[PDB]
Amino acid sequence: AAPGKPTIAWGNTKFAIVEVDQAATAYNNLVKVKNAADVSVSWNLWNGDTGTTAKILLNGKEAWSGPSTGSSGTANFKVNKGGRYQMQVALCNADGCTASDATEIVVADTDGSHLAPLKEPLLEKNKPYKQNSGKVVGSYFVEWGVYGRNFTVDKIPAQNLTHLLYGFIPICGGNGINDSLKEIEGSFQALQRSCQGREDFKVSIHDPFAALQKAQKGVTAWDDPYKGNFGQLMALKQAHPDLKILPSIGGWTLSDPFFFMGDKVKRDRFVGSVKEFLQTWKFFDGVDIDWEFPGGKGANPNLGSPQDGETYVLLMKELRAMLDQLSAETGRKYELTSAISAGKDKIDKVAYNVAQNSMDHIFLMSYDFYGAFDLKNLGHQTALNAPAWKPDTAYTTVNGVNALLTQGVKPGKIVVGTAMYGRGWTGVNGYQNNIPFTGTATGPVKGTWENGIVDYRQIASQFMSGEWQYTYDATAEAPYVFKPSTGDLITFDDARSVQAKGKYVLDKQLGGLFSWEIDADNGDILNSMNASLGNSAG
Ligand SMILES: CC(=O)N[C@H]1[C@H](O[C@H]2[C@H](O)[C@H]3N=C(C)S[C@H]3O[C@@H]2CO)O[C@H](CO)[C@@H](O)[C@@H]1O
Repeated sequence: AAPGKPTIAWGNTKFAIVEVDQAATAYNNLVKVKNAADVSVSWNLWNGDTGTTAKILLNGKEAWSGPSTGSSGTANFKVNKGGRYQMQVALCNADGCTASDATEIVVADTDGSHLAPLKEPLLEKNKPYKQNSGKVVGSYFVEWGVYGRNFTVDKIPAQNLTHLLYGFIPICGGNGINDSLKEIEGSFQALQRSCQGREDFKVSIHDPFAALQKAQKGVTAWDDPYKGNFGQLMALKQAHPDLKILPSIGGWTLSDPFFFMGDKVKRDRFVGSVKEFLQTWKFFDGVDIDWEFPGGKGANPNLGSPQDGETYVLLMKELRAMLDQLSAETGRKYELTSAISAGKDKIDKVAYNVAQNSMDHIFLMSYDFYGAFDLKNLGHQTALNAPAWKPDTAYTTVNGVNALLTQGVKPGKIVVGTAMYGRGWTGVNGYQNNIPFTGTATGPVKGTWENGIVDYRQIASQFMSGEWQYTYDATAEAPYVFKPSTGDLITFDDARSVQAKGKYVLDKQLGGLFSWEIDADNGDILNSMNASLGNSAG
């Protein structure tokens, strides 16, 4: 007689190759990379002979075997590839093998190979597009948007993007290194806790709870090895294998450490830590560098040096050489990109015609041209062109594109930015010829989340009725709303200015469009990016 049929013992079924320690706040303790998951299976034999060999099978294939020595047994073995496996215990003797019923086990890896695909329906006004224009359609998802903004990875209209940027991955450093974070309550202290025992100038995760642990759709079971934004991005990657998901390093409040990378010791340490970050988190497809800005004039008034352009070029070159190596080891295509000032004065601090040789795309931040940071000089915050009243306006999309083109940047590298938010002023007064921009303001407009800034969702839903005047400036390619009684003025992108930008990209053979930030759109802005770049509906 063959052995009796074993019964798998109840026990944990989810294991991880990269493990997240559930009680640690320092990135170095939080994340344990192993060569393989340590899997454990037990069984009982309730009827028959226990056989002479016990085997654990994963989809029929032996991962462990040993002597079958009693009515119950335990196998501890390593599994080096992620997935969901039909596991069985089989008991064998000379007369045959008898296999248990299959139990599914999870062997988690950060490519999301153990996860069901996160395929969610489009929400709000989002309509389906195919990505067939061959142009970039990008947007940023922000890590902290899962809190007050309540906008999670399952709400991303992912089929409508080619590029999804994760803002932001910080670089470790305390006093003197990340001083700009101190302007945000608790933010500098959160980074120091995350970076404790970790060298300055290495990357980390700013909010490991939101990134890895917060229950979210598809990752709510307590034993799920990855949860939060990363666990959902892994599952999104299963649903959208051609979507490029890039970690964005820097941004407004996390750019200070770039200013030190003229020291090759620090720069080498940074690049090596980026490599390790991509080996650890396999769902990411490259790296986006958002250094605001070489030369300074970013958040920190004390940083910026004439050397920064040279540092930037060297950095892009070294990141490229690291990515070409990773790409060789893995067989994957990795991308290197950068979000950059669209102001000619910042553009001319960098030789982009040299750095473009290392880079896949340049995200031109053709927005924030004007806003409540200047109450005196009012203007269109994200316009294509100068307006009729001031044809020599410095800060326009076209002036940034032409600055790059004049350096000798190739048109196909350049991705034009659109805003999914408005900036505005209150108390605008002293304007002439019915153009509020010719006046001056007394303060910022009341914002959705902070003063002077309104989600595109709120503009469309609250500010396109009642007393609000609406004008589309067809010279600048720029809409604006104005409430004269309070003097509230908001400058923003809408479906039409986005269509102008998209048409311009096609005419000038540029690379495509990107937007900041995805949670703020109701679908109008992203629908228009897709349509205007010539993506097919459906
Ligand atoms: C209006 C807003 O959302 N402000 C954010 C800020 O967003 C910057 C961003 O850092 C900069 N980087 C890009 C990439 S696009 C570009 O513009 C946006 C909007 O002006 O980000 C910081 C953190 O860097 C937040 O504190 C702030 O909420």
